[PDB]
Amino acid sequence: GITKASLATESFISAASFQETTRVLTEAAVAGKRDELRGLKENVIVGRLIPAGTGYAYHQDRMRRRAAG
Amino acid sequence: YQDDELPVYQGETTQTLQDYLMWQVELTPFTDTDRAIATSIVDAVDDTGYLTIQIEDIVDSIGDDEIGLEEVEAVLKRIQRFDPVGVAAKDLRDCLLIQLSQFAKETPWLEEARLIISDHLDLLANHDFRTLMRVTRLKEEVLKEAVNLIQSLDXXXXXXXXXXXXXXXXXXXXXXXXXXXXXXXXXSIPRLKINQQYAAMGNSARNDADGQFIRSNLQEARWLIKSLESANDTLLRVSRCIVEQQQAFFEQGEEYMKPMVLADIAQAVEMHESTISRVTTQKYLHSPRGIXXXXXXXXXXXXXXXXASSTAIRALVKKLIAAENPAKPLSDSKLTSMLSEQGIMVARRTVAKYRESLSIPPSNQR
Amino acid sequence: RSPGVFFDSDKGKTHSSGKVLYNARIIPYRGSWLDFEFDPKDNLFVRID
Amino acid sequence: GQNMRVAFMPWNGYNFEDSILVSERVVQEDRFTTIHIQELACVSRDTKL
Amino acid sequence: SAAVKEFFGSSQLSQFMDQNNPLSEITHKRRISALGPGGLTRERAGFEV
Amino acid sequence: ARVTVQDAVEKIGNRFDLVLVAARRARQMQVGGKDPLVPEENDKTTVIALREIEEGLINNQILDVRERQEQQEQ
Amino acid sequence: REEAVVWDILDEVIREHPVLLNRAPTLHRLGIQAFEPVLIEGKAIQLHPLVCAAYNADFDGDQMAVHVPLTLEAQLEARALMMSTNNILSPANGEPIIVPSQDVVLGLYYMTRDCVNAKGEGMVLTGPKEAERLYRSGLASLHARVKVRITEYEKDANGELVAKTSLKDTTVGRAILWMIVPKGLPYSIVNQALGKKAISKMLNTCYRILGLKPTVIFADQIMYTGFAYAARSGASVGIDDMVIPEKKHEII
Amino acid sequence: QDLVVTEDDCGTHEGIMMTPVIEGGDVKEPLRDRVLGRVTAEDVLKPGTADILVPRNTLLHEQWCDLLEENSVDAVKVRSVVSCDTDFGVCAHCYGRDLARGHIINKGEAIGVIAAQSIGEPGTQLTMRTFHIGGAASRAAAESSIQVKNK
Amino acid sequence: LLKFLKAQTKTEEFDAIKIALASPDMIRSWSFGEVKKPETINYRTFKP
Amino acid sequence: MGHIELASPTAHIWFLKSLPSRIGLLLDMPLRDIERVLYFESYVVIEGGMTNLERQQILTEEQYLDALEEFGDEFDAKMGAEAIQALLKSMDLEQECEQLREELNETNSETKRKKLTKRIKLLEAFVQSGNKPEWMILTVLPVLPPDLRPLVPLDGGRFATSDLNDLYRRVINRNNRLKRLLDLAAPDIIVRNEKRMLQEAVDALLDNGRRGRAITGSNKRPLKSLADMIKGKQGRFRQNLLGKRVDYSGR
Amino acid sequence: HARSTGSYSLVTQQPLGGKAQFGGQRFGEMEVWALEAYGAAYTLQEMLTVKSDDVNGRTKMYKNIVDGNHQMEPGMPESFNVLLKEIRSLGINIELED
RNA sequence: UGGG
DNA sequence: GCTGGCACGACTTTTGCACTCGACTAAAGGGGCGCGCATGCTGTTGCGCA
DNA sequence: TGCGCAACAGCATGCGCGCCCAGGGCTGATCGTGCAAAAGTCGTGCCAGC
Repeated sequence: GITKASLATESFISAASFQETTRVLTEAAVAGKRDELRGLKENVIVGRLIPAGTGYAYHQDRMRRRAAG
Repeated sequence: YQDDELPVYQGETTQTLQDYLMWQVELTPFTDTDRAIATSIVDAVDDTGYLTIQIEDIVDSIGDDEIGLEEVEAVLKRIQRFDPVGVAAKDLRDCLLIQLSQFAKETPWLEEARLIISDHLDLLANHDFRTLMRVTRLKEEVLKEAVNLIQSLDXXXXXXXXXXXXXXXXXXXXXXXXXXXXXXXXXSIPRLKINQQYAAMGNSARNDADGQFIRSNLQEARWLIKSLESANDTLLRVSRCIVEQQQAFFEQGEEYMKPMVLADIAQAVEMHESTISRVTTQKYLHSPRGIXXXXXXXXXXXXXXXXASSTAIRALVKKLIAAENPAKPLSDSKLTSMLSEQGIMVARRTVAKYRESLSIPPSNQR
Repeated sequence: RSPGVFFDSDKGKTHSSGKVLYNARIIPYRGSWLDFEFDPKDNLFVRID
Repeated sequence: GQNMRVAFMPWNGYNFEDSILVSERVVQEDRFTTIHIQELACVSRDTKL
Repeated sequence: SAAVKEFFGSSQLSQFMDQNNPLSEITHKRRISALGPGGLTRERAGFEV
Repeated sequence: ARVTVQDAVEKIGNRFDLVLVAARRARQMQVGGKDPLVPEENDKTTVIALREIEEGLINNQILDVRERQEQQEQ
Repeated sequence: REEAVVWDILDEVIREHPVLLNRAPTLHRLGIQAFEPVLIEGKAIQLHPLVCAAYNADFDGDQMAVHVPLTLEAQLEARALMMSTNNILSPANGEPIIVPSQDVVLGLYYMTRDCVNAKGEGMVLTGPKEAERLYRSGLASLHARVKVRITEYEKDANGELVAKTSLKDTTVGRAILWMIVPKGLPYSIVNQALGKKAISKMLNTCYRILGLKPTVIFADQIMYTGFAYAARSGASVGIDDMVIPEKKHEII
Repeated sequence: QDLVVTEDDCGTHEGIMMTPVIEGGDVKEPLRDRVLGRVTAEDVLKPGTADILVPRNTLLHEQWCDLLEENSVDAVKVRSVVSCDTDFGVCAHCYGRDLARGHIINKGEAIGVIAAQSIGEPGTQLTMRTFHIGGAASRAAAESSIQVKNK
Repeated sequence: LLKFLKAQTKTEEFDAIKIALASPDMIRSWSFGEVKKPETINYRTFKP
Repeated sequence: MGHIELASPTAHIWFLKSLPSRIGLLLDMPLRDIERVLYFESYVVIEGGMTNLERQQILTEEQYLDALEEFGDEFDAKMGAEAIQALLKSMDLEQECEQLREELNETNSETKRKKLTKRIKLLEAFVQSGNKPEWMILTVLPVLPPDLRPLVPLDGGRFATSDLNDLYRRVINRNNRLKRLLDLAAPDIIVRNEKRMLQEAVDALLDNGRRGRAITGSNKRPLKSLADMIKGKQGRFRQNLLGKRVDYSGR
Repeated sequence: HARSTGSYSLVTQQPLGGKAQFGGQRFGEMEVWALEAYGAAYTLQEMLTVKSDDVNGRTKMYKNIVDGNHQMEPGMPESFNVLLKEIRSLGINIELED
C-alpha cells in the first residue's frame, strides 16, 4: 500500500528524504545496511550517471567487470 | 511582505575576489611546469603589486633541479602582459616600461623620451629637471607632453581590490558639552539588554508545555537571565563610569592634553589597571572633534617640571615645523632650541625622530 | 470576534458515535479565557486557559 | 486608462489564446507611455582613520 | 516613545500605501483583515469562514 | 541539417545508441585527425555524424574495424 | 563593446546549436523539450503555437525557463529525444497531441461546408487545383457541390503506390484542401464537417501510415492554411448574435 | 522509480484474462482499446473450433486488432506485468508498447516515470468529491423491472 | 617536493556506501585537536 | 572536524526517542521508565545477586534509603546516566539470543511473536553488524567544521553568530562548570544538577525539537539543531537532490 | 535576465537565486523526473555536477569550451560532502569503499 | 503584498 | 662644530589562571495547533482451568 | 464458583502538507580581581656623518 513501500526498500540512502530521516538513520545505523548505489535517486544525489537510457549501456559494461574483478 | 523575522540567515557571503590572477593563469595555455612556476610567482605578489620580494629568492625557493631562470623569466614577462597592464616585476622601472609598451605605440614624443627617462636618470629627474634638460638634449617645453603623458601613466595595480571592509567605528561612546560644561552623557544605549531581560522575563512563563519544567526550564533560564543581564549591566556601568572619569579628568576643548598615568584613572575608581586598560582597548569615544578612548589616556612625564607628556608636544612640534623655514633651514636642532625656550626641556637629539614620525617630511625635507 | 459568551454545537462529531456535544466559551477583552465543555460521559467539565 | 478602437477578428493567426495585436499608430502617438523615478544615495561616514 | 514608535514603525497591519492610481489608495485605506494580534494567521481556520 | 533522425536510427534501431555512436564519431571528427566522407554544408560535425549514420557506412562494426586497424598498423 | 563582427560569429554559433525549453510547474515529461533557436528582434521569446497545448499554458505574459546544453553528447540527447518533431504521441492516451485548435478549427470548419444556391451552383472543371475561380472571383469558398476529377493513391500494393482518378461531388473549400493531402491518404477523409474530431483521427492515421515527417509537415501546412483562411473568414460576435427563444417566457 | 526494465524475453506462459467492462446497459469501454497492444498470451480461437488466428505471441496493431474486430471473439488472453516473474526488472516482451514511437520497447526504457507521472498528470482538473448531485434527490430506485435497449 | 597536486588524488573510485555506529577511539582517529574554552573570537584582537 | 570530551555520560537523544526505541526494549523495560529514571533521580540498582530486589528494580528514593539502611553493601545504584552504561555493559548478547530463541521455540502466541520477533531479529542483526552495545552513548562529541557555520560579519551588526553556534559554547560552558565543580569535592545535589543541565544541553544540541526547545532572547524561535540542519527542510530537497540552481536559465 | 556566469556562494559552492546579484533561477526535482522520463543521462549529468557543485568542473570545463574540446570530465559534488560532514557530527558513521 |  | 641615526634602560604597559555572584519575579502569555492517520500504553470487559 | 487470563477499546502522541518568479526595510553577549611576567614604548646618551 505504498505507505511502507519506500520505507521497506533495501537501500538506506533512498527514500530517506521521502519520509522521516530519524528512524531511517537509526535503523540503518544499527543494522549496518549497504546501499550498493543501485537506485536512481542515489546516483542522482551522488552525481554518478543514471543506470537507465543512454547510461544503461555504460553501466552494463562495467557490470560485467563487477563479478569478474 | 516583511516575512516576520526577515531572512536573517547565514547567507554565504559571495564577495571574496582578492586576487583573480589564479583564474587568469588557469586559462593560460601552459605545458607542464609553467603552471607550477606561475603558481609560485603569483603567491609572492604583494597586495600593492609593485615590488614583490626578489627574483633570485623565487628560483632559489623552487627546488630547481635544472629549469634555469631563462624559463621563469619568460613566465614573468609573459604574465606581466596578460596582467592588468602589469603586475610585480618590481624594480619600479618595469611597471612604467610595460604600461607604455601596449598603451599607444605612437604619439608625438612618446618612445623617444620614454626610453631614456625610463632607463636611467628617472629618480634624478623626479625632483626637478634643470640641468637634466641639457642631458636629454630636448629644448624647453618639448618634454611637457612627455612627462604629461607619464603622469597619466600611473600604485600600478590596486584597480580591482573590491574590499568592502571599510571598517567603521559607529556610535560606541559619546560625550556632550552644554550649559558651560562639556560633560559626556554617554550619548549606543540600545536598551536591548535592559529590554530583553524585561522581555525575557515574560518568556519564562510562556513554555506552555504542561510539564512545568520547574527544575530545568525555569531555574536555569532564570539563572541565564540574571547572568546575562547582570553582566551587561555591569559592563555598561563600568563603561559609563570610565567614560565619566576620563571625561571629567581631562578636557578636550582646552588647548593641549594632560598626561594620565594608567594608575591615576585606575586610582579614581580604585580598580586594577589591567581591568580598565583592557576596557579602553576596543572601546572608542565620539565627541564633536576628530572621530578613541586610548589616545586620550597617553601617559608621559614630559621630562620637565614646568608642565605635558608627548601628545601635546607632538602636536605642537608639528604645529611649529608646520610654518617655519622661510629660507631652507631644514633644521631640527633649531626647532629643539625654540621648543626648549618654552621650558619643555626637549633633548633636541631624539626630537627630530618624534617630529619626523607620522608623515612629517623631516628630516628628508632638506 | 467580540468578547462574550459563545454557545457552540461543535458539529457533534467527536467519538464517531453520533452524539451531540454542546460547549461554550466566555472570552473577556483581556485576561484568561474560560471554557465549558461536555464529555460523552454526560458530565460537565471546565477548561481554563 | 486610455480608450482605443477595437476590432474583433483573427488577423493572419497573429492573435492566439488571449494575446493581442497593436498598430504602430499607438506607438507614434506616444500613448501608453510612462515615467519612472529612481532614488540614488551615497553616504559619507567617519571611519577609524 | 519606544512603544508607540515601535507599533507605528513596525507591524503587520502598518505597511506602505500603494501610490499607483487614487483608487488603489482609497481601497488600500478601506480594507478588512482577519489577521492582527488576536488574529487568524493563515492555513488554519479556512473553510466555512 | 537533418530534422528527422528516424532514418539513421532505422538503420540499426535503438534510438539510445545513436547518441553513443554519433558521439564517438563526433569526437573523431570534432577533436581532429580525421575527415568527413560526405561534403559539408558548413554545418557542425554533429549533423555530419548524423548523416554519416544515415549513409549506412558508419556503425559500431565499422568503428571497430577502423580502431583495431589503425591500432594494429601502428 | 558589441562589435558587428561578434553578431556574425554569434550567428555562426547559434545556427544549429540546440536550446531546450521548460516551464516552471512541470508535470509530465513533455513539459520540457529541446528546440532550435532563431534570433529575433525583441525582449520576449516566440514559441510555436501548436506546441503550446503540450505545455497546457496560455499567453497572459507567463515567464519561462531556458537551458543551453553544453559539450556534445547532450546535444545528441536533445536532438535525438527532446525534439518535438521527433516525438508526437504522448505516452499516456496514445491519442496524438499538438493537434491544432483555436483558429485552425474555424478555418477548416468554415472551409468545409455546402449550401443551397448561392454562387455558381455546380460546374465541370478539372482539379485538384480549382484556383482560377475562388482565389480570383466567380465562386464562393463553401459553395456549389462542385464536381471535379481527382487522382487518388493506394498503398495496398507492397512498397509501391498506384494512382486512381475519378469524378466526385465536393465543395470548393474541400477540393482546395485536398491539394495539401500527400499521396496515399484516402479521399473520403477530407469530405466531413471537420469538428477537430476529423483532424484528430486524420493526423492519427496519417502518422500511423505515412510516418513522422509527412504528418509533421502536413500538420504544419494545416496550421498555415488554417490561420490563413481562418483569417479570411472574419467571424465576429455581437448582441444580435445571441437569440432568445420566443416561447421561453411563457414556459417560465 | 526502481524498475530498470533490463531483461528482454523472460519466456513465461502466465497471462491475464482480457474481457470488456460492459458495465450496466451502456458499455463504458469497448474491447478494441483493451486488446490493442501488449502481447497475446497462449492462442485465440474463432467460433469455429480448431482454428488458430495468431501464432502464439504477436504484435497487436490496426491490422491484427481489426481482424479481431471482424470476428465474434469477445475476449483475449494477454500477458502483462506482475506476470513477468523476472528478477530485478521487467521483461521487454511482458510490458510492450510504451506508445510514443510506434515500435516495440527497447532496453533502457523510462517505465515507472511514464507510469506514475502519466497517471499523476491528471487529478488537477478533477472535481474530487461529486457528492450531493444525487440526481433528482430521490433515494435509489423503487422499480426493480429490467428493460433492454436491443433484443 | 615539486609537481605535487592534492586535487588530483582527492578523486577515487567508491561504491556501496555503508552506515554504522561510531566508537570513541575512531572518533579520536578523526580528532586533530581539542577545544578547551567556550569562547570563539576576540572582538579587540579580531582573531580566533 | 574537532571534538569535545565530556568527562560524564549522556543519553544520546538521537536514540531512545527516535520512534520505538532500540534501547528500552533491548533491556526489556517500559520506555517511560528509562526515560524518567535515566538521569538525576530514582535509583536504578544494578547487580545485587545477594539482594532481594530485582536487577531491573525501579525503586524510588524511599526504597533507596531503605536499601541504604537495610541492605548497604551489594546494593549499587547510580542515579545519574552512568547506570545504563554499567547495566548495558554487563549485558550478554549470546545468552539472551539463545534464551529468546528457545523461549520463542517453546512458547508462541499472537502477541508473543511480535515482542519476541522484534527483539530476536534486532539482537541477531546486531551481533552480525559488529557494533558494541555500549557505543550508543557517546563519550566524545565531534564538532562541525568552521565553514559549515559561517559567521559572515556585517558592517552594521559587527560579527554575526549563527543560531547553532551558541549550542557549542553552551555545552562547553556547562561542561567547564561541571569539570571545575567536579574535582572541587562538593555535595551530590549540585553535581546531579550539573549532570542534568549538561544532559539537557547536549540533548538540545543534537535534537532541537521536543524536550526544552531552547529559545533565543533577541529573535525568539526554536532556532535549528543538527537534526533540522541536515539539508534544507530536513529532506535532501533544497541544497541537494535536484535542488541545485545549475546555470544558464530562462527568466 | 539570462545569467551566464555570476558570483558564487561560499557555502555549498552554488550560485544565487536573486536578480541583480544575478540569480540562476532554479532547477527542481520534477525536472530531474522528466529528464529521467526521457532517459538522457549526460544532459542531466552535466547539470547536476559540473554546472553547479563541481569546483574543478567550472575551470576545467570552461577551459575545454574556450579551446573547443567539449569534454565533460565529471567531478564530485561538494553538497554531498556537506551532507557527509553533517552526518559525521552525529554519532553515525558512513564511509566510502575502495 | 503581488504573478502564473 | 652641528645634525641625524642608533643603542640602552626604565617603567609602563600588556597578559594569563582565577572565581563570583544568586537572584527573583510575577506578570505574561498562548490560547482556537486547519487538520488525518498510524502506532503504542492501559484499563476494562469476557471467557477458561481448577 | 470465583478468580484468573486474554482480548479489545480508548487516549495520546508523532509525522505530513504542490511548484517556479522579486523586491524591500534590523537582527544577544559576555561576565571581571589580583598578581606576576613580559613586552613595548619613551627618553636619553652616544656615535657617526657631513
